[PDB]
Amino acid sequence: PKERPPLLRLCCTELHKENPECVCSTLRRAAKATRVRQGTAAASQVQRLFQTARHLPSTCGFAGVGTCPFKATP
Amino acid sequence: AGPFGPRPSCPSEFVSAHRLSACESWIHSEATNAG
Ligand SMILES: [Cl-]
Ligand SMILES: [Cl-]
Ligand SMILES: [Cl-]
Ligand code: NA
Ligand code: NA
Ligand code: NA
Repeated sequence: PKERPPLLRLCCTELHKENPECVCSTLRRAAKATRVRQGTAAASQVQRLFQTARHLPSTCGFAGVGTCPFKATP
Repeated sequence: AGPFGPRPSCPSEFVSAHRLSACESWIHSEATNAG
């Protein structure tokens, strides 16, 4: 299908509730929350977790933002 | 910048956006696909 997965579309709707200059900070907070709640510790999983979050503005048509910059993972 | 500008409050926007709960589920789903 050319439409995106429904869960990704719901995520994009939620992101659109924020200002562009808040998106990367809130996605970092979301990534830390998932990492901690789900106890994700395998190195490749942790890296992919934070990378996925940083790319969501570009997965979600936030043209002004682009990809969020890398920040060292806690 | 002024006292009556838009003045975004990112933590308030985060909670108003359900803490991006759908993005959290998506991020989790992608993370466990690693390797
Ligand atoms: Cl979108
Ligand atoms: Cl925040
Ligand atoms: Cl989750
Ligand atoms: Na939180
Ligand atoms: Na490891
Ligand atoms: Na995918």
